[PDB]
Amino acid sequence: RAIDLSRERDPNFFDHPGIPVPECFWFMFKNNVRQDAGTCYSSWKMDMKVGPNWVHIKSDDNCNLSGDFPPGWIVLGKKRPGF
Amino acid sequence: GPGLKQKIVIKVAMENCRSKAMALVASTGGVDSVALVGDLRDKIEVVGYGIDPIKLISALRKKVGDAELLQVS
Amino acid sequence: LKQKIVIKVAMENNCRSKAMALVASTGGVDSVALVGDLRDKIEVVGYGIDPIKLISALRKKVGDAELLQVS
Repeated sequence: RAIDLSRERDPNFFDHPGIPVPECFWFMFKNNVRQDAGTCYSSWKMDMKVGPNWVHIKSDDNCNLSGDFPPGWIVLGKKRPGF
Repeated sequence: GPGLKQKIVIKVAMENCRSKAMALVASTGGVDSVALVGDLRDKIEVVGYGIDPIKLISALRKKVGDAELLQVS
Repeated sequence: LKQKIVIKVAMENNCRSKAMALVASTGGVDSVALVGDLRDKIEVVGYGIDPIKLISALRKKVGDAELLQVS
């Protein structure tokens, strides 16, 4: 059951052509079980619904994500292949 | 996202309703692009300028089916 | 077999929104995006999309339309 982002399938994403290509993939888990996944920018921020809560999630230059996640939940990031 | 454009992600209850939701979002003023994304292909990601996400939620609920805002960036 | 179709349309935000909604409403479409420096092209990605029917529909409802790409 443990989280292993090296074995996670890529998210189902779309690189919108009118904005820069986001550098990161994020993965959301509840009790270490994948709930969803997507793309996000490095060195940036987003508001995301994580279980019951709105959570402000910051990303660093290496796609590490930080936020105050509700009990049982986490969102983790990694760099995309070309980035 | 960085720059002038907004990205929002909305989950819509879609079971006909899929095309209806996409068409509604795509018809909205200020929209540059719309995509169905997510592990269950049940989330619509919208990019553009001058889009009010809360009005979009209300419009989807009135015209299509339940809708929930999941991300703003 | 995932497809990408790029269509140039005569937009004479009225015609743009109308074009976008039409394409987005089409069977098999996963994404639509308005592109080009004149914002007169639409990129459509999906599965099982009939580009001939899509062009016919845009010509009937929006304006002249031309296939630039099918892949």
